[PDB]
Amino acid sequence: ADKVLKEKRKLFIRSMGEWTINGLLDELLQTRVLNKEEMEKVKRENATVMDKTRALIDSVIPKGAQACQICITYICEEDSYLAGT
Amino acid sequence: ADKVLKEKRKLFIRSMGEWTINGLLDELLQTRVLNKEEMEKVKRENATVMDKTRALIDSVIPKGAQACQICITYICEEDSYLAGT
Amino acid sequence: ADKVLKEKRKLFIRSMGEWTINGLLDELLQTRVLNKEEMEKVKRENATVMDKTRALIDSVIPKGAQACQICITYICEEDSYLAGT
Amino acid sequence: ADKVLKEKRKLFIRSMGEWTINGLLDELLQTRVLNKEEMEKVKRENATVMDKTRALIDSVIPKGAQACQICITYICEEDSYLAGT
Amino acid sequence: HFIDQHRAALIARVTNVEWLLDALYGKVLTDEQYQAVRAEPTNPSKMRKLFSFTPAGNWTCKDLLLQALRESQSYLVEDLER
Amino acid sequence: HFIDQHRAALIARVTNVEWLLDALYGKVLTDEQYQAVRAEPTNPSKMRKLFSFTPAGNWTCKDLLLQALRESQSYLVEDLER
Amino acid sequence: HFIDQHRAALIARVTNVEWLLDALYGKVLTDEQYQAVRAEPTNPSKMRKLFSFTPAGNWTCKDLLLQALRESQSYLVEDLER
Amino acid sequence: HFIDQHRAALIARVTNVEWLLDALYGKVLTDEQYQAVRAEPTNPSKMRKLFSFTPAGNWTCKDLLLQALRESQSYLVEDLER
Repeated sequence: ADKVLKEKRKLFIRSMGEWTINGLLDELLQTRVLNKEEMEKVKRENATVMDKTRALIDSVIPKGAQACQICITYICEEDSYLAGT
Repeated sequence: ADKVLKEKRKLFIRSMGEWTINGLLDELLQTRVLNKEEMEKVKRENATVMDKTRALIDSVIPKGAQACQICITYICEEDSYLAGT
Repeated sequence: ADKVLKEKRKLFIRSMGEWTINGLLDELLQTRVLNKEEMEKVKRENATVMDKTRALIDSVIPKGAQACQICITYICEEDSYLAGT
Repeated sequence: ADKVLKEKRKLFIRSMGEWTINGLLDELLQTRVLNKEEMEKVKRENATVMDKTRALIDSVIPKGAQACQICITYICEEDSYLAGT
Repeated sequence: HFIDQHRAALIARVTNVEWLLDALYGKVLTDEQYQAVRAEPTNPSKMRKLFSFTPAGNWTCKDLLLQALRESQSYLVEDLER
Repeated sequence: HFIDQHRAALIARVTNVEWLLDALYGKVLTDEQYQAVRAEPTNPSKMRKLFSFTPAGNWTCKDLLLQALRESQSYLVEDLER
Repeated sequence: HFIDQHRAALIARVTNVEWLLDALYGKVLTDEQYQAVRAEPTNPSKMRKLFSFTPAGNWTCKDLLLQALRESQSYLVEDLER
Repeated sequence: HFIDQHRAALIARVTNVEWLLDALYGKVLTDEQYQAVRAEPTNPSKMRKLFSFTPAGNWTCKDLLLQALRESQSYLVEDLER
């Protein structure tokens, strides 16, 4: 389940927008998964919304992806367009 | 014709504005040259007009005969002080 | 004279105001010590409250040592409460 | 005489943030602590108030006989809750 | 074999490497490849490292690249057929 | 140590090498080593150079590194315990 | 020879690398070289990569650079005369 | 002898190897040497390769380096005199 979340795809997560990404980073900070630094690193360095999203995808937290059901559950809270919700 | 267009066209794309740039992006997107994301990347580039132009010109780099031509023909319907003959 | 003019009054010019800044960059373009390009970037891209200053401070690197006199004389048009003006 | 004040307060500057950061580094420019080029190099780095701070901290290798300290006095003119600890 | 011919072309032409990079993640490019290619300053150099990271003669990887090119800009394929 | 067991994971996993680098400064390595580790493009390669500076027989520095890991990313460490 | 003499100033004096870039792109800089120079963080480093592309024996490229400097900033050029 | 007295310190103390390089390019350093020194990632190692190119009896280059050091930071120059 976790492994599938770790792969799924990117192109499908790439087909997102603002008003989800912002709320995702808010929760990932507050759930202590990434510190202020990664929040700053994603929001400041990675300007391109896509680049930003690929950066959160680098916060797949490799074999730390039991926290990524925080991401999946946030996807469940909102409109899930992915087949692998 | 094709090779001549671009060197001479960086040459003259330094004489322009944002009305132009805004419209340019709409047509270059709809003429299937590049995705929404690259259009978004150029619009969210940390410059005003100038480096955004060099960015559009980085979209004419892979451009073929027709890819320069769609840009130049879009230039045609305005005052081409760019000397687009 | 010119070297001294940059040497100081930087933290002091950092406590300047948009009124003077707005007028200043218009005339620096007019006096051609400043190019169209950099003034165009600095006004929007850089921070409004502060980076506005650091912009003309990007003239401090000799974009005109004679322009140091042009800057100080423009400062003389209003209240030159800073030392050396 | 000042090295330890940061040798033991290094990571502390990983919490120092805000436009106090720019200000922290544009005083060092006035004095010979940072060159224009080094100031440019730190500003052209793209972290929000993180790598910035580590860049200035890379400029503490210089015996900060009056350098390390000139930073400390700027820290004193700000509410240094880290110093207060 | 079209691909090898535009193995030369695209290293000097395409500028959307970061998006194509997706088409190969895990398919062909592990994270060791991915980060390396991303760290390169220019799109030409990014492609240069990328194509040295796909030395596989497998048609699958080539075909995935072509599909990526078709879905990215859709122009280069005609422009290189000439 | 688990860290010695799981270093292969660590090189490929921990995406905040720079934070860890901060803790290992004045306490573990010489700043020439700081700059060295920071230089290579990828986080995997950054960690690779880091572990080459860190003596495996130096247990003391390893403890501080573990605490740093716990305070840096704080989720990967528990997934490594699992 | 004037530019070669004063490059130590110019690398750290003139800021507007992008304007200068245009003329050189036409004559000497290929697109890959353009991107390379642009990717560098500081105007000093941008010029440093530019002069590494510039052949020392070529008067033409030097002359084009000077004309570029004159048409970008001739007030640096006047401070160079002084 | 100022350099031979402080070589270890300043190899590891000054950061702006590239700035120092400018003066040397003009007098002594050819372009090949410039590029060589620049290609080192870490500033201590970059200075190490610089001083490996200039460890001879040439006083002019040594003397101009001192003035360069005085014009570089103006802080470490006094701190090493003390």
